[PDB]
Amino acid sequence: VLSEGEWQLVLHVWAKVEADVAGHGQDILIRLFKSHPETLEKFDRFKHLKTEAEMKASEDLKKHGVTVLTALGAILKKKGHHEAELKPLAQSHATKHKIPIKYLEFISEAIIHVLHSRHPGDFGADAQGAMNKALELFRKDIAAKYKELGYQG
Ligand code: HEM
Repeated sequence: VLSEGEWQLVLHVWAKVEADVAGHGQDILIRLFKSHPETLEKFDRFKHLKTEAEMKASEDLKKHGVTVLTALGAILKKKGHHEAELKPLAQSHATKHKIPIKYLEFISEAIIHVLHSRHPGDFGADAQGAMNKALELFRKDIAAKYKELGYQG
């Protein structure tokens, strides 16, 4: 459970992300795909992309980055009270998209790295630890739904 002070650190940096949702979404998905190429293979929509320049030039990838970060921002702003938001996301990601929890760990690393690059003054160690806790809570709660449905592993 995050404290109020931890949530304030999380949402303070997230308010900075929302100034350029699309650029953050690009940087995060590209980092994910470069650092963990198995993740790109899960996207029929993107797996034709073979270089970082092609990824950066894809408007559709930019659009999807906004989709992803909008969903995450709505979860973070619930401060843990996010059951309604996680139900459909866990269902689609477990049963339709077939995304292991481990890949949610990978995107969480990518998010933290990009926030550190873009917002160092609002993403010191205290905020890094708080965002790591928020993303762990996200994964814990999604993992419980995966387990219900027979997909935790
Ligand atoms: C912060 C974590 C993530 C969030 C908030 C998120 C959010 C979303 C949302 C809102 C959608 C569209 C609605 C839906 O299908 O549920 C979507 C689609 C999808 N996501 Fe995620 N996602 C996350 C992580 C991942 C990861 C790590 C992968 C793959 C490694 C992945 C793969 C997919 C795929 C394949 C689709 C469908 C894309 C398409 O063909 O249109 N997601 N995601």
